[PDB]
Amino acid sequence: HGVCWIYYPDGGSLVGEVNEDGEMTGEKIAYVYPDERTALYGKFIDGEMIEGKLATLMSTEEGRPHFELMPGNSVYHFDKSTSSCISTNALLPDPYESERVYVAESLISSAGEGLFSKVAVGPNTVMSFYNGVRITHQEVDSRDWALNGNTLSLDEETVIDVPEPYNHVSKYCASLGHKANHSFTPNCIYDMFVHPRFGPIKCIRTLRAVEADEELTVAYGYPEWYQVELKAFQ
Ligand SMILES: C[S@@+](CC[C@H](N)C(=O)[O-])C[C@H]1O[C@@H](n2cnc3c(N)ncnc32)[C@H](O)[C@@H]1O
Repeated sequence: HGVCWIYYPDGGSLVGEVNEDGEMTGEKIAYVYPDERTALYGKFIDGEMIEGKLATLMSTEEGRPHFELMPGNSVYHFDKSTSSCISTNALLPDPYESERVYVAESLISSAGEGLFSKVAVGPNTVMSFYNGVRITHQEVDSRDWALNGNTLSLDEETVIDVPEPYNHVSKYCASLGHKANHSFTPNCIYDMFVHPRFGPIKCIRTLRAVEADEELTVAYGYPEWYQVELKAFQ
């Protein structure tokens, strides 16, 4: 009858009072990220974010959360990608990701840019989000492989991709998961994540403790560069 909290397996959650229909609808609903501190507070309808403003979960009393809005005017809303549209605001960064990772030249030779941690964190920490356009496995497997550098399977029916133009931070920085390079001794894994803005996607989660400024890597789990590194690793 009072405040309800719906946690997702990934650690994120929706919190607020449910209307007479038992649905997350109102101007005071919020999505709280896995750090249980960063939140998007505002207008939600049936659990879907219409207008969320960056805020901080200051504390909770008997399940009732106390939020404090962060200075600024950036607004966020459910903006699930389509087969051709990656985002309504490609240059609006995700606030949780912004405080945890950054892009820089990779430490891996001839590997282009990489993703690095901004902070020291422990095992199982969500660090970045892998958002992108949604296409079928047939389109990916049928088309020229040279176009599958940023493809990541989401589930049995969808593959996420960050198409050429958008692989440049100057054109797209809403999420940065596609910047993590491959390693056979990775410190992260791709994991399912229910994002309030991106919807069902995958995230980059640490497998263990990582230090500030350490490069984040994941095992792609499969190109020539990969074969070369595999032989070297072996
Ligand atoms: C998902 S992107 C990761 C970010 C990319 N390095 C960039 O600058 O945008 C995949 C591409 O990065 C490179 N990449 C990833 N792991 C690599 C590795 N271990 N060695 C060399 N190149 C790598 C290649 O072009 C590859 O297809």
